[PDB]
Amino acid sequence: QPVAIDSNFASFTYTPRSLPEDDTSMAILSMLQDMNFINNYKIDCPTLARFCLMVKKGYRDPPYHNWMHAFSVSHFCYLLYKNLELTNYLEDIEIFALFISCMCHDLDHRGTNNSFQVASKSVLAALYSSEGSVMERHHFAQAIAILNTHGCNIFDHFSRKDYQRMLDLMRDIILATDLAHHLRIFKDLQKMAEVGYDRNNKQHHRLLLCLLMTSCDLSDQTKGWKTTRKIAELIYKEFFSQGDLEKAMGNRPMEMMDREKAYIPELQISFMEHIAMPIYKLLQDLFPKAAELYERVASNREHWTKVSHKFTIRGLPNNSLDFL
Ligand SMILES: COc1cc(C(=O)N2CCC[C@H](c3ccnc4ncnn34)C2)cc(OC)c1OC
Ligand SMILES: [Mg+2]
Ligand SMILES: [Zn+2]
Repeated sequence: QPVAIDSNFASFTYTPRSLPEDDTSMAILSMLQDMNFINNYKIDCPTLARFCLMVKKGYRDPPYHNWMHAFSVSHFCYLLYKNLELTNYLEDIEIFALFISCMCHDLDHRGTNNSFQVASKSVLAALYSSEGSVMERHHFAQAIAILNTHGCNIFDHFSRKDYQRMLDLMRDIILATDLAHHLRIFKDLQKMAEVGYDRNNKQHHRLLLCLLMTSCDLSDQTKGWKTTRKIAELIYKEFFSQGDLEKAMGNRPMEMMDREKAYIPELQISFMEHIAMPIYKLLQDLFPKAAELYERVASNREHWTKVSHKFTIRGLPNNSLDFL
């Protein structure tokens, strides 16, 4: 199969979660073919196949941080290649690392965040806490463990030099999915939207790849409302289990993690306005064809305000007040 999968597939309006979970591995392959990476770097196919599937299995099934997330982040990366040029901004090998990274970026996520790993004193906190980005270093570790499983090393044929460059890229890109990181380099991304991008400046390449990894990581918000609301549910279900476990542990979770304080409308708005929209504003400034994505997140930002009134109980819940 080539992108025979759906007519909208290369479109920003297409929703990869619509794709049956059983057909996602194959869709990965179809995107690597259409961007022409498999013939570029002459990837061994049965090897790549095994890799794809070790990646898929490397994900667990919490509400949001699961394989269909990873698939869907990957899909958006593909859409950036189709709809933005990117090749005039980044070396092909960087775009291919961006896509493989997308696939691998939340591997073996346990449905909880970095501070919780530290709070609960998990094995992952012991390993990585002192360097930061606990989960993201673990995600990167898992990719590496897969690449060094027999028959899964999709780069075993790369030049020593090219293989090294794939490891650095994947590492840096996976690391950049920590939203803490993004928020730290936001002023650096801003300098690269005032002074303009410099195709020869290596730090601009590095910074651009981070912007687009995030852009992919948050790409559920660029779809229609139906999707945005469903994904909100999945996210808070996941966050509220974390809050619950933290109370049990005798700690106060963040407002957004605590199901007795979380006001979903405010939290979504704030996320849309101050995290997600400025990300796609920077994407638009760097790429004019990225404008619709900004407009799509702003639509969704305005639509939560259109529906927040609904979170105040007017009338009776159910027809009962026994909940007081
Ligand atoms: C640093 O500030 C925030 C971080 C996160 C977060 O941890 N996220 C990582 C897990 C997927 C989340 C996500 C992904 C896609 N769409 C999302 N909508 C709301 N959260 N959200 C973001 C969420 C926030 O609000 C919901 C934040 O401020 C309001
Ligand atoms: Mg992540
Ligand atoms: Zn992610």
